[PDB]
Amino acid sequence: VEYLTGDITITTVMQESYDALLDTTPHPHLLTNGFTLESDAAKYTGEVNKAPLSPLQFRIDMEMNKYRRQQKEEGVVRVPPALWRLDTSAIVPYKVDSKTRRIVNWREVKEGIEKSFLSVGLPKEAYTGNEWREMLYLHDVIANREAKAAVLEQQQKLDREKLKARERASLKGEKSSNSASNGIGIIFPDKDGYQVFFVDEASLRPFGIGASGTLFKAVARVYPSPAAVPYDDPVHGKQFLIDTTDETCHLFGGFEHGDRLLLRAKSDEE
Amino acid sequence: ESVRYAASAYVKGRVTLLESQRTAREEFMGQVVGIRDGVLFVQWRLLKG
Amino acid sequence: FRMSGGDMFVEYKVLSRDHRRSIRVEDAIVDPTFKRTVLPLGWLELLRSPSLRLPTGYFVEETVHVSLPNEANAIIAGPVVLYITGQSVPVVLNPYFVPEGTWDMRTRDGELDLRLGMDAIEQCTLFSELRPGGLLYGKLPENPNVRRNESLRATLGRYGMKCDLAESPLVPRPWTRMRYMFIDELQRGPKLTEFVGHNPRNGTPWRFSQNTKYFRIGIWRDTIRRNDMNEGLHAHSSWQKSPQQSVPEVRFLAPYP
Amino acid sequence: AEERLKELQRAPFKREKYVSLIQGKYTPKVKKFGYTQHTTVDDFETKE
Amino acid sequence: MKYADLELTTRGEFPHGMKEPAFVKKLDQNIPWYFSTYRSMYHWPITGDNWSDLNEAEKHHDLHMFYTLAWWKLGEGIFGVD
Amino acid sequence: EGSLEYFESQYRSAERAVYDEEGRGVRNYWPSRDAVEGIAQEEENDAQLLQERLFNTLETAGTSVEPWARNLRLNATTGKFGYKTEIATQEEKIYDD
Amino acid sequence: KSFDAPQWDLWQSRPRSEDMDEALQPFMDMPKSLKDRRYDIPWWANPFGAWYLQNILSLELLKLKSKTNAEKIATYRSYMRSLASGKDNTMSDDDVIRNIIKERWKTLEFGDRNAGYPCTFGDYIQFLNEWFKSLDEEGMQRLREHFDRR
Amino acid sequence: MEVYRRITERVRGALWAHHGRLMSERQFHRILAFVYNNKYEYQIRFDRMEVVGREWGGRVEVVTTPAGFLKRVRVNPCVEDLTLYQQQQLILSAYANACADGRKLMEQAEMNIYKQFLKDLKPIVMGIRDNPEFYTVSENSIETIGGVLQTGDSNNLCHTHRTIPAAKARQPADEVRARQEWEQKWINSPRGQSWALTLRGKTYFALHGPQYRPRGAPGAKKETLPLDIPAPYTAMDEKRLLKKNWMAYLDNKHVAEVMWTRVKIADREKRQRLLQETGRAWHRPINEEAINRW
Repeated sequence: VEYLTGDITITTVMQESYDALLDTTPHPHLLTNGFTLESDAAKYTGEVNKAPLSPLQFRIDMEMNKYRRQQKEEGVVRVPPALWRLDTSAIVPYKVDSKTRRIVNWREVKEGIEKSFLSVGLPKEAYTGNEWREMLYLHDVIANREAKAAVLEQQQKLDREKLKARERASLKGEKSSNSASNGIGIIFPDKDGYQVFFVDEASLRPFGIGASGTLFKAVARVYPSPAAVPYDDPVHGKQFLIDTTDETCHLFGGFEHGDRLLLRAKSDEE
Repeated sequence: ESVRYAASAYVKGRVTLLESQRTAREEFMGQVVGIRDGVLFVQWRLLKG
Repeated sequence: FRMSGGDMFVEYKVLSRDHRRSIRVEDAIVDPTFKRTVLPLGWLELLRSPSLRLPTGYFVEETVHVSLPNEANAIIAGPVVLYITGQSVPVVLNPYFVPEGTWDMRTRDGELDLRLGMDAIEQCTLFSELRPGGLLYGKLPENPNVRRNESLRATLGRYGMKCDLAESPLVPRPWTRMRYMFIDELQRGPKLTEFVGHNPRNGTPWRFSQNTKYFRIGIWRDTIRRNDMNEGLHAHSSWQKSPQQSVPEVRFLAPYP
Repeated sequence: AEERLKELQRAPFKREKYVSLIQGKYTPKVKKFGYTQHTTVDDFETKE
Repeated sequence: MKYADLELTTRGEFPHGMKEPAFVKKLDQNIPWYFSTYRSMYHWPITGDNWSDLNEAEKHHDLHMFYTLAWWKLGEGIFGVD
Repeated sequence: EGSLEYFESQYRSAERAVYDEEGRGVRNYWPSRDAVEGIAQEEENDAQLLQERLFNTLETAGTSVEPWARNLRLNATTGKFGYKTEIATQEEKIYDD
Repeated sequence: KSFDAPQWDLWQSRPRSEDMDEALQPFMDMPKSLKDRRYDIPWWANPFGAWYLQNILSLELLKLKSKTNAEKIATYRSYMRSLASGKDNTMSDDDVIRNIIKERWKTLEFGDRNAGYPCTFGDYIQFLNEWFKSLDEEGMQRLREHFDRR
Repeated sequence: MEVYRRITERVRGALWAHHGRLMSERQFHRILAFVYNNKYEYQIRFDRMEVVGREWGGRVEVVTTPAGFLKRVRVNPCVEDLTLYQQQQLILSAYANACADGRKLMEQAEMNIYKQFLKDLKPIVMGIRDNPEFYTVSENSIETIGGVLQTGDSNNLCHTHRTIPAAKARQPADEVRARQEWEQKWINSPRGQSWALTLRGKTYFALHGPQYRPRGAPGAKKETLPLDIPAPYTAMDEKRLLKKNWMAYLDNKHVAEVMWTRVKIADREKRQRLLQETGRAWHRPINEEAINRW
């Protein structure tokens, strides 16, 4: 709690001492910075020079253990696709300082193993078109999930400021009581987050439905088959079956049907 | 070169080319909510599943 | 505990220390911008039950500036117990009792606009809601230590989270941590509990082994003439003729043997 | 989105045979009732 | 890890705790009453939460448990499948 | 699930192997001794498929493993370790405390 | 010196601190000059760790007796629908597998490995000692549970 | 509690009587536990609402949760002038008519619970009588060491009913699959296409589509085929016990037998009482040869 309050902080001194001891003491599965090579371990290892662990072989055995595990638990294993190959490219071996006979990059090795293991093994042509599409979309959606959260929170501040400003500075006389405080604005969840909607007579009346609480039945004009909509183009001389749906189009970067969209063309034309 | 939304995502252009082809009358039960930039918001009730 | 408008509402029960007097509060904001929870001053006299241990109702009664909500404009009163609906553990506040003039929360009709501060959040399961990923994390006051907009896996990723739970074959899966559970009545029965010493609590459960001075002649006579019964103190030993030896936690009510 | 990305990255695996890597295994493995390993039901489990 | 090829010729016998002891005929004290008459000071199992810097209970239990597991070779062949 | 799928598959195979062995299409209650005690070639083919994908890609990626480790692991999986017994010096054996 | 056979518990009666640096007793008694000559190598380079790797941990190398087609059918129809009087065995290949493993623990014997058997005894307790020191909190918890149960 | 436990014991006992199957104590208690928790849920929700009983005119008002708890009492100053005794009786009678209304509600609720319970028993019960081997003989037919003797009288009066189609099996499962075949046939039709755009259609899809439930929303996310537990074809608790320890086997089969006997005795008592009420049976044994002559 003290950390979240801001009271206790991790300093640079704590951090670097932490790292110091993290290097210089034995790690359970791996060789560590500050492990000393032994000349005579050749009696067993077979070699005098290098470090008695090979991260590549360690990774491989990790894969093997992964399958042995899936077998122990489910009794059966799914055979990997033919396009699947273990990515060894991210693995680097142990480096040793010749003078002091210690391992210099322990962390480079660990990061290597983790980075390789996490990576799925198979390329683009192992996927359906739709699958690759959705995958790309979802990458972009995360990487932007952060910054979009930022922008959204800013605009939220703007909206609330506009609300309390609008209710205070419109009239104080009629807006101090209960009808106008319940009346002037509402905070309600929208597709991206809690937003502020303006409820008013002058604001609502052009739409012909009573107020923020009004229940209603309606009848709307919709495509009989929004899945396939048959547009005829004279220009391209083409028959077009177009799919108007929120999902199918969401996959394309989130653009929906009826979306007003500025695009400047590259060869300025907007 | 560049794509950006005109205004806000929720302000929707009228699609005229597909407009003549909207046929099926479909029914809704809903509740009025509020107004953002002249755009009416609604909450639908009978909802799939 | 329920969600609306982005924040928590919790029902709680305020109580004097002897639990003689009580007040329910239905919807209270859980707000961690309050260092200490605030109540209306009028309740101070409602909650005062003068027991034997506290001759005056409260252990602590003083005046504090209490300008945080909105020179002594309020009163610190302790200790008043607080039971929140979700939690099994009572939380013990020493709240700010505020008069009408200092702060007036009448805010909507019949609604008293009470809220809960970090006084009471520190003591509940509610506290785990304060960590990254929780539902109060948005409402923490801004720090160097707390990043506002980061995705959860981004944050935890910085703290060293790499994969999902037990995803790598090197870490044992969480549910094999406990495989067998020992319940005497459901299996093999109760233990045979003896003692050598003054009481059951003052002695050892162990008898003395065969190597004792006084047991050797006896155990001898018992090895040589096995079939006849033999005098001795060699009976008290852990070792004996029968295949069932006396050592602690013999299950003697077990069907086999 | 994260979990759906995980599903999609593992999606080509789901199209291959099931084969025991112990050859000569036939009888199915028992999954018992109420083990946490096997619970597929999410009643209220949202992303939240 | 930390392996040498070591020859250990003599391990003592099993710690089953039950071994026929050395037999005598005569004893030093011929007075068996001393067995029943002997008292001692009290063994109090606990004082004040039982905190200790040397962690005795945990450490000693584990150390016994280790050579016990060694000698039974982890009890791994003894139980079939019922 | 997936035990059950495999299981059911091999049953289906085994039974359409026994009851009509020649694939004529009609049920035969008097099957040849070769079809009754005979093992499914699909089992062998599945072993060979695992070999072809999983293990082959593992040895392929195990090509660049540094030599002592391959030779040592080979010694392990075979069981033969040339190892010289470390002999405790008389000072580490008899004259040690 | 006392020349009777070695106790494995000696550490409990003597206040020597080099004891608690290692798990099993004969390694507690080991002089520093010898401990220097134990070199750090991969855990399966320890012949007992090798044995453990081959026999217990590697499933993929385990072959089971292949079922005939008749056997496959009788087994299937036994598993799906039970009719009384039947053969009570019908043993799951899971039970079978675990039986083969436990008897692999039965048939494991130590000794000179230039002769038949895989491991020196010293070799075995050496791996054991390296492993017991290596335990985490939940590691030695799993251990003590395993011990209380068996 | 009682009405349930009687039926559950009926099921357990019958399960062992007709086929050699035993129900696990675990299972038997967990059925009942589910009934109990159902009642508990209904209670949880019942306390959020209030029932108002009223005595004379409207001048004595009593507000009480259906469970019989008392929340408010309103009274005319007229009442204040009566007597302490009559005040007490008045309020008490208002409270009574409140408890009455509440108890009417609760009893509908309970009827509902009983229905759900039955629906949950049905795969077991209809599990045991829907097999090609299940049969019963009339209760008035003599039983002798070889087999059961024929009841003589009124050769018209004995009709053997049959629950199973004698030609190839049509199981309840085939019926559910038929139902979703008709659902899809209706939906995919043009008239059904227009119906799915109505309010009726979307009510149907909101209630009975599970497939469209968003991840993490309460309730089943697939449509389930009806449970099949054919009794003679599924070994339940007797095979595990027979492998492990004979003693527990003998004890559990003994329990099932005892329960079955008990149930049968209850049915004989009810039969006897219904026979006495309508006067075909006397109040003490008048026919002792029906007993002593065996």
